Amino acid sequence: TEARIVFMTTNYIDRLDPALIRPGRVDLKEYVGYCSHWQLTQMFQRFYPGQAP
Amino acid sequence: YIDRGIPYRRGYLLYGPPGCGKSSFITALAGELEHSICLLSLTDSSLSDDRLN
Amino acid sequence: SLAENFAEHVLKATSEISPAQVQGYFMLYKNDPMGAVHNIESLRP
Ligand SMILES: Nc1ncnc2c1ncn2[C@@H]1O[C@H](COP(=O)(O)OP(=O)(O)OP(=O)(O)O)[C@@H](O)[C@H]1O
Ligand SMILES: [Mg+2]
Repeated sequence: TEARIVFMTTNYIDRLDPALIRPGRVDLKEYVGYCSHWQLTQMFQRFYPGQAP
Repeated sequence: YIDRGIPYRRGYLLYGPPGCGKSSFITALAGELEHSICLLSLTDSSLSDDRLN
Repeated sequence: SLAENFAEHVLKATSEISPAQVQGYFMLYKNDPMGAVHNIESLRP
């Protein structure tokens, strides 16, 4: 059916059969990895508002 | 077909790597010929030989 | 000629490209033929 959005998540992307994730069954794959410098800075700013950068 | 005793049946097979356009072409052909599509799943639980026939 | 150039660039970039990936790539660049013609290299595996 048209007008549908499907979100899929997994921890081991290597385990997904390539036919399950192709451009037309999954239109955008994004990698959510560990923290970076900017991510840690933003988390610190959000958790403790008011402190100097 | 009738004059030669050949059964009036025909079948088609489309094979290829995923994402190349099998199902889309089948839908387009069904639309072009003004036919309907009878989706049948062989690997079902209630499907038997007599029921399939 | 833009279509011919895009086809040649894509075929030079990758060897086996499925129509679904081409459709997705076109989805990325909506109403921007120049961007699609320019950003061929993103299709290389
Ligand atoms: N020749 C083509 N022209 C236009 N779109 C195409 C073509 N081939 C594939 N597509 C696109 O690819 C996507 C899925 O295609 P399709 O379902 O036909 O592929 P498939 O791998 O044969 O399918 P299935 O998994 O059902 O067997 C759709 O977005 C469809 O528009
Ligand atoms: Mg198909």
